[PDB]
This record gives sequence, structure tokens and C-alpha cells, in this order.
Amino acid sequence: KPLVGTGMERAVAVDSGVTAVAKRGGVVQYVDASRIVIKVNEDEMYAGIDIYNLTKYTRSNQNTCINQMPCVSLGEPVERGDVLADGPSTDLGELALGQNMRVAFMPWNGYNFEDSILVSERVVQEDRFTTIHIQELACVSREEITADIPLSKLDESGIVYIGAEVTGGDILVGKVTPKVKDSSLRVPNGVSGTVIDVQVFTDKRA
Amino acid sequence: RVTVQDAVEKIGNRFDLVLVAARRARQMQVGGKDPLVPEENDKTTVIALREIEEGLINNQILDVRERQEQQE
Amino acid sequence: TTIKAAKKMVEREEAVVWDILDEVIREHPVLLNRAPTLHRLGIQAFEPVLIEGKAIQLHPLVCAAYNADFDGDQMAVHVPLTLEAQLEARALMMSTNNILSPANGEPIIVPSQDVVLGLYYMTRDCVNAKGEGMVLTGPKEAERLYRSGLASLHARVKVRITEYEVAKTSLKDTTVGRAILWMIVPKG
Amino acid sequence: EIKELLKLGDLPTSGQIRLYDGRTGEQFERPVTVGYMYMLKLNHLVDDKM
Amino acid sequence: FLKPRLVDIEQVSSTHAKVTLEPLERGFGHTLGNALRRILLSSMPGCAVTEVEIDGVLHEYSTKEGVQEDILEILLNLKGLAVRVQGKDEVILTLNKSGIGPVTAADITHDGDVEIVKPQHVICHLTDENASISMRIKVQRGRGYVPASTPIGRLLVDACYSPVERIAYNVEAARVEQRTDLDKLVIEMETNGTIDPEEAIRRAATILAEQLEAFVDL
Amino acid sequence: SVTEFLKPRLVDIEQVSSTHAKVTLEPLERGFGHTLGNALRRILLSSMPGCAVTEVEIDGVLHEYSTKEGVQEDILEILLNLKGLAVRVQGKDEVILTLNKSGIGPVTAADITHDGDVEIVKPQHVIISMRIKVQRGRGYVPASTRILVDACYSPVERIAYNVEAARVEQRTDLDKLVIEMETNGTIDPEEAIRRAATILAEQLEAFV
RNA sequence: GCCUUUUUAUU
Ligand SMILES: [Mg+2]
Repeated sequence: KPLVGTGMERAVAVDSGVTAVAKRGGVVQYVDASRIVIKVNEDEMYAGIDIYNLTKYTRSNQNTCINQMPCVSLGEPVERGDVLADGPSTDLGELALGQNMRVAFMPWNGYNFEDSILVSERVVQEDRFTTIHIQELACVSREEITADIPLSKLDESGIVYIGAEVTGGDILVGKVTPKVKDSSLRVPNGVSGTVIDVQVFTDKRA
Repeated sequence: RVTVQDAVEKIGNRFDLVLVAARRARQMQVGGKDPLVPEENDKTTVIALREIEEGLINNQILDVRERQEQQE
Repeated sequence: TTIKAAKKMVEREEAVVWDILDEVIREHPVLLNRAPTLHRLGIQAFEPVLIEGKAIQLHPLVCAAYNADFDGDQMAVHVPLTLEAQLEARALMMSTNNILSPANGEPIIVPSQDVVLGLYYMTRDCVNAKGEGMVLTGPKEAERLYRSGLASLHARVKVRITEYEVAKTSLKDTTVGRAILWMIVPKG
Repeated sequence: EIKELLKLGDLPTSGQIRLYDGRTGEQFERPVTVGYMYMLKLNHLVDDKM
Repeated sequence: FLKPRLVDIEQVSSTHAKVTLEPLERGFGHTLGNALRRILLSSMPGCAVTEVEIDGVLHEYSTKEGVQEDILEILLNLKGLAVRVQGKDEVILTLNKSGIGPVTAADITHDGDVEIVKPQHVICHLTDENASISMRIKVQRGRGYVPASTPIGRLLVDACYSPVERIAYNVEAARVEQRTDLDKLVIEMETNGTIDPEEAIRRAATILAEQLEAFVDL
Repeated sequence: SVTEFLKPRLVDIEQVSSTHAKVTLEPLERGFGHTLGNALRRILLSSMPGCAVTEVEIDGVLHEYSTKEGVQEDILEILLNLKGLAVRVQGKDEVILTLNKSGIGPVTAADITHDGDVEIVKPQHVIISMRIKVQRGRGYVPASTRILVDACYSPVERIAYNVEAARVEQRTDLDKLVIEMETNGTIDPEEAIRRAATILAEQLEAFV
């Protein structure tokens, strides 16, 4: 959370739709990062309870992560205007765009000729500023899904499975043309990481 | 090297210095031409300028070295 | 000794690739280039060294020559391939012989913010300082006087200096911080 | 009001406090202004802008 | 020219500890106090998580059914977990936590050499009774800090091999003993608890003295 | 794995003079090149033994503002050059020194007497019945706290360290520590860092 | 394998 902020900081999170805002207040029964249920009180109900599916690690428009973490514990009662799960870059209803670091306004042996920042290794150690960028690699198959080229990241279907630690410069989704030459796509160098989920829609991965 | 102010005082014009250093670099790349300077681990860019630092390579005396290679 | 297996050696990133790389970039000129060049000094050559981090370390002395602070500006970089173009970068486009601006007689290499601030804190006069009114053998002894911590950086003392044009010596009023500068300046 | 808030903590009323250097180990003659200023990482990252 | 001795070690807790370095000469308390402060933060033997292998979930971002805290913040609590090994640099630790209740560090089953000095460290929270978690905590012993970039289900995390967190030294006045230019140096170390604070100064002085042997060679 | 560290090769050991020298230790660990240079810097300036003059006794001169007759020298210059005297003694700590000059002529360190184990290695610099006391001291003392000259006890005059990047073909951003130094010539500059090595090693034998 | 508009953003 911002150590120095404004009273408006509590209002941006409760007005944004990417942060989970409870429609009906009450105590909670099962708090998970995937979904949170809230037992609706006798006055808030009209019955049943409501559910809130939290979008965990989905792709945004700028190839950036969006994840909704919960902020309440088990058995915690909330009202209608309260927040049950903070969104991305949010904690407990306060918008946390960054992290409060121990900033010393002084030059140190260079590195501050202009307004650039000299950062600690502690910031690199405790993951105080490391973010997640979820990029999209779409595959237009006009073109079979089989990866018969003239590897270990595939489940014998031409499609990479969930959780493979790919590296820039390997095959990701096999796409051969009916002729057999390989004209598929690959991962560019510098974005090596794990896959969140491979959405196949319109054959074993589908 | 670091600066080129010692090589430019032997030739004068700066654009004549690039012409004599490029022709010296072509001889050191294809046709042998081991330099008179002490050879170090630096590339042929500095060797083309270290020869003009003391004045053993000039634009007038490089043309008579090309004709000496043509007579042999 | 081929072009196919040499691509496999680069993409594997083993230990022998970096030792080959530092021999190529030991004295190779590399053109640093801002994307807006509304001035002559927007393209300057450099002799880079291999570092970690995917950002270029543009020199602070030529930062005022680029007229571009370190505000997160993303800008280009270029290299000359052939040897007749590499000598154009060392004799004309290098940052060493780009001291004076083409516009005026004042040099374009001007200390803007921080190095001038470190020079200004040294060249100062203070009363009731640590080590006020003591003799010093030379300008190099002021580095011994300050790093040990018994005397302040600004104290009215008398240091011995050797000025050139041939060497003259006089005992004038010079603080501790200005005596650090005499080992930095040249002889003349 | 901030100097009054500095009187509550163990740190003194002055906004700048004296401290030692990392690679040197000497106390500064001029105290610098340390503090928990809110900083944020932008979207322009060097993994994408290279 | 006086050899400092660790004559007193005062520990207010297992996290924060304070040692004494006496006797040191004047001008050397800021010298030896800064030199021991830098090397303690540079490279010291610390034990942290390197690879996590969880059954079910494959990568480090997918949330698991039955937990409350997110799985990427579980690895942050594993980075704050302070463990100590004695004879083996590679160890395998498991959770096997079932039922209701928050996952604590004391629930982690440890061997005879593995000892967790912070039992109150909370890893995550379990809100489902029938759902359970089980991971393979792999802890390596090293120095410095390594990134996560430098086994599909075995998700890679970054390992922080820093057993200390902050080092506090200051020069104070010592006793006379009929000698001038004599000062007292104490060193306050807020550690994770893996290394002994008497052994923290001792091991940092061994690798300091080993680096000074090349200065004898010149 | 955790006890093994990078040791420097000690290749670039050059000397531009007998007093000034520039050494280069490469490679070193990241974060080690600053602390190995800074700790040995303060040892050579504050924590090392040396030999220098302590008190000046000139006939007819009791104050710092005076004028000598018969010689082409002033009072403010005669105690400044004597502070940077390359004086060394090894047998005893406290030793006296006398100076006798007659007529009009320049005074240097060549025509002076040794009076035992006192050695003078720089007789070229310019410095009457002047008696001075040379005793052993540590580091550097000022003339303001003595309340009658400041003693340049340490033989080195200036030491600065610079750290650049080093490459070991398996790690990156390692420290490459260079050390420029200049002394009075009483000890060798290669021996000056070696003397500071044994001073720091004698402080760590109780820990190790 | 691209190209051109539009929007966002940077100097
Ligand atoms: Mg800018």
C-alpha cells in the first residue's frame, strides 16, 4: 500500500470493476483465490448465496497481468460497499500502483547525473518491483495442428501444454502446410517464461 | 586510441586523415603489411592511427608505398 | 569454419562466445544516436564495454551535448561495419574530439547537474572547520587529509601547489576541496 | 504537521538525518533526506523496448 | 595493532542479534566495522528456496483449489522462510498439510540437520477442509543472490542467499587500560536466524582474510 | 561452492616512478572490489605505523610568523617541506636529528647527518642549528589538537581506488579493482599494500 | 514474408 496517499485512494478500488466488489454483504464461507462465496445476511437477501469468480492471471490489453487476490480472512463479515478481493496492483481496498522504497535523495558515486534511479539488490531480492507480462501468441490456422516437422514442450498434439518453461527460439504451436514444409510460428527471444493457459476453441487440447 | 590530436597535427586536414588511415587498414586486412608500431591486442583501427601518432604514415608517402608494391 | 554451425554457437550462449566478443568490442567505435537529432551532437561514437542490463550507458559529459536527460528516453544505436567508416567515427564522431560546440566558442561538454554539484561542495570556504589553519605538503596530501576523516572537505588552509605554463611554487590561500582539483587538472 | 509527526517516532524532528556511506563508511557532513517515498514501475520496460 | 575478540554476544531475540568487537584502535573501528558490514551483506551462507515442485498445479501462477493466499505470494513466504542445514547442501522438504488452519513453518517436517528457527512464519491459509496441499521444497546453500532465470511442474523461483538482513555498527568509547586511541565497536545484526551471530563475524572474517592473501602476493 | 571465491591474477603491475604506482587486481567478487579497496585505504592513512618529525626548534623563532636572516627561506615554508620529509627509522622509535649550515646557500636533505639508523631516501627536495625530533606514529595527527607541527606519519601521500566491470566467462558485473598510490619512497609501493595486508591479517587471527 | 490508417504512449 502507499505509505503516503490520499483519501481518494480508497475510492478508486471500490469504483473500479476489475477489483471484486461484493453486491450483497455478509459473512464468508469459502475464501479461495479462484472464487469467493459470501453468505448473504437475512436483511440483504430477497434465496441462496452469491459467487464471485476472480480473474486470476489473465491477459490485459497492454500485455500485462491482471489477477484478483483476496483480502479478507475466513469468517470475515463484509458490508455492501466493502471489498472482498483486491484487484491487480491493489491491497485491502487501497490502490497500490507501486511500492514504498527507502528513497534517499542523494547522489552516490555517479548514477544520478539526471533524474534516474539507483536501486538496491534488496528490491531485486524480495520481488518488490518485478511484474508479470502476459503476451499473446495467436495462431491463425487456415493448416493442420500436428507438429510433424521434416519436442519436450508438446503433449503429442502440436500444442504446448500448461506450465512449460519455454525459451525464445523454440517451437510453441506446430502448424504445417499441406503440400511438407514447416511454416509455423516461434517464440521471440527475450520473453522466455511459463504459459498461463492455452485457450483452444473453434484436438485433444480443445 | 584515446584522442586523435597527435595524428591530425601531422596531416592537417581531418578528412585527409581518414583517407590515409583507410588505405592503411586495407593493406593490413588483405595484403599482409605488418606495421612498424609494436603490435598489441587492439584492432586495426587503432593501428591505423598509432602509425600517424609519430608520423611514419602520411598521405604523400603512402602512394609511394603502393607503387613499391606494384614494382615487386 | 562454416556459417551453419556458427549460428548454433551463438544461440547456445556458451562460455567461449563472450571471450570472442570482448576482442571485437575492445576498440570498435559504436554510434550512439538519439531519435530526435535537432543538433549536430545527436550522433556520437563510443568504444563500449560489455555489461549486464539491456540499457546503454550514455556518458554524462556528453549528456548536455545530446540535450537529453535520463528521463527514460529510448533512443537508437548504430555501428560502422567497414574500416573506412570506423575511422570516420573515431576521428570525427568520437566523444573525445567533440568538446567544443559548433554553435559557439563555449564547449558543449558542460557539467550539468551532479558532477558540478560535487565540484561546488569541494570549492567552498567555511570558518570553524575541522583542521582549520594547517599546512599541507602538496595537493595529493589533501586526499589523505579528507579520506581519513579528521578534517572537513572545506577548510581554510595553505596547500603547496606547483603551477606550470617552468614550474613555479607559491603558498596561497586554498581550501581543502580546491586542493583535490590540482591532481585532476593538467600541468599547464 | 510533519515535523510534529516526526516527534512521535524515535527519529528526530529534522527531515534530514546523518548516516554513513556504503562503499566508504564515513558519516556525511550534510545530512540527506531519506524516507519512504512512493515509487512505481512504469510500463516501458527494457525487455520490450530493446 | 590490537586483536579484537568476541567477548560478549547479546541477542534480544533469534532475529536481531548484537556482538562486540574489542579492542580496536582509533581509525580502525570505522575501518573494520565497515569491512565486516559489507562482506556480511555481500556473500554469506544462507539457505533459501530454489525450486518448488507441487503436485497438481504445474506453474507458479495457477491458483490451487483449497488455499486462500495466492500461489505467487506463497513463494514470497518461502523466501522469508529461514532454514538451516548442516552437512548437505541439497535438501528436500515437504508440507503434507491437511485440514483447516493456516499453513505455518512449524508444520513443515524437518530432519535432524534441518532446523527452522522461525516457527511463527505463516506460509499460506487453507480454507477448505478436504482439500490439501503438498509440495517438494528444494533448498540450496549458497551466497549472494541468484535470479529465477539462471521439470515442467517444478516451478523455478529466485533464491535469496542472504542470511542477514541489515547490519548496524557504530563506534563507541571503550575502557582505557592505560592506552590511548582506543575505541569500542559493536555490531548489531538483524538476521534470519540461520547463522550463529558469533559465527557470522567469524565466517565473514575468514573470507575477508582469504581475499587479503592476494595482497600479500603482490 | 559457498567458500570458493574469485582470486585476482595480478597482471597489470606498472610503476610510472619509484614512488607512484598503479596496481590492478582482477578479477574480484561483485561488491568485494569496493570493500577491499576502502578498508586498505583507511589502513594506509589511519592505521599504519610510520616515521615523521614531531617538533621544530629554530633559534630565535618561537612563533609561526617570523623571518630567518642569512638564508633564502621563510618560516612558513621551512615547516611545510619538513612535514613531507621521507624520513625512516627502524631501530628505535624516538630519535633526534640536527642540522648545521653556514653561509648563504640552499639547504636540502643530502648534506644533513644521519645520527645513527635514520635513513633519507629523497635528498633532492628542498627543506642554522635546527633540532627536530623524529618519533614513531600511527596514521596522521593534526597540529590543532597538539597545541608544534602536524606529523605526516604515514609514508603514503595519496591513495584512490576505482572499480570497473570484470568478465570471468561465467559471471557478470564482477569488480575489477585498480589502486593508484604515491608515497615518499621510504617503503616500496608494492610493499605498501603488502604491509597493509599483514596489518589487516594480524587483526583477523583472533577471529579465524 | 507485409503495408496503410486510427488510438495510446515516449522524447
Ligand atoms: Mg528525456
